[PDB]
Amino acid sequence: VKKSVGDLHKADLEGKRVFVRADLNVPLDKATLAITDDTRIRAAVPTLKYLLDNGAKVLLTSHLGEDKYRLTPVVARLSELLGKPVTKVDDCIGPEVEKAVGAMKNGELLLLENVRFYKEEEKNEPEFAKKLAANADLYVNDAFGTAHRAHASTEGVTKFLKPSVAGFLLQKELDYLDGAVSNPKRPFVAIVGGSKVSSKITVIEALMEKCDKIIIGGGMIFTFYKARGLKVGSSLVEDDKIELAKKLEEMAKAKGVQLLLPTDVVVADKFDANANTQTVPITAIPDGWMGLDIGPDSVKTFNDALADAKTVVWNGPMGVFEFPKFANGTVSIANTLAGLTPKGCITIIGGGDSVAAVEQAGVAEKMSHISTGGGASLELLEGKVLPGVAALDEK
Repeated sequence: VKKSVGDLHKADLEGKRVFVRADLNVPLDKATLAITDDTRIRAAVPTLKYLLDNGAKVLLTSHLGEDKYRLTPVVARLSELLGKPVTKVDDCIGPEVEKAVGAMKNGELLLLENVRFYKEEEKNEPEFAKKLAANADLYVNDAFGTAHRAHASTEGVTKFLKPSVAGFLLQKELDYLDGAVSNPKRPFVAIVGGSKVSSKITVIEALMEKCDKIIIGGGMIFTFYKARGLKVGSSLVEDDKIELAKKLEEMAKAKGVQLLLPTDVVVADKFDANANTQTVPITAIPDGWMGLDIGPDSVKTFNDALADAKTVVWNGPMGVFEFPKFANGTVSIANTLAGLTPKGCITIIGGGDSVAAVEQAGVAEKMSHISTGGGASLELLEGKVLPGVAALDEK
């Protein structure tokens, strides 16, 4: 629905000054400022290489940090992964930018200083966005992780640049998180895990509009079980969400969604990787014990339910996978999805703990898509509209 940088050809790009908003906000080691994860930079280079190879003059902008950094720590890694030099400018507006842009040749890339040094950036003030656009001809948004904010560099500048299109990274995020979910190939199974059903309501509700089955895991199952009148030992529950838990089960049936909860759990006598454990049916949770993983019968049931899936969305671990005795639920599910991807199934991962889970489970490169922008991922999987995306041209 939104035009892409790929919809533009060399006539549109050669010799043009292209303002690019990228997500280069890579984690830094506090003492050395070395990059501990350059995934975001690597994800950013295909848009940049396409532009530079078509003769564009790229003006690249990003943030790095509520504490702000200059972009110095990323210049060298970006150039190495770009395969092209990178000229730094110590401002994102004004005569120094204008001078640097004037000296550029086709196929060169400029890196402007961190836009968030101006308070006008997060205020989305139009006169500042105007100054940002003053040395550009057109606009590419490749910063999905900030597309839910309305900032000058992510939204305000589009009012002064034509066309305004989505980069390749942003388009991929939309292709998987929006397209693949809204027009899904079936069977479409959603997997949602978490400690608290309160944190996962809207994503669960959003996914029930589209999916065939929902698998529910993690510590939040115990509020569902308490809502059935079952004992849940010392498992943490949200008593104020008990009625909500009943409504979700009802809503699933009304919409034709198979709701799957575990039938057995691994319980611990304390929240400890070294706890004593038992594996019990969910109807006989011992007093004073807490459920820290789904049990083997539930692992088998969930795997069977996934065995013919053509789309899977996974958000949230099945148990405390950081504890080896309680990891089998998450690791098994992670590796089931990893085996589905080569069979044609579309496997999509979202959430900070699910990405730490797929790393610990050794499947981090084995999925269709792992979302680079956490807070934007949830809001898109929520069905609300991102100001950064809405501002782009229609295809």
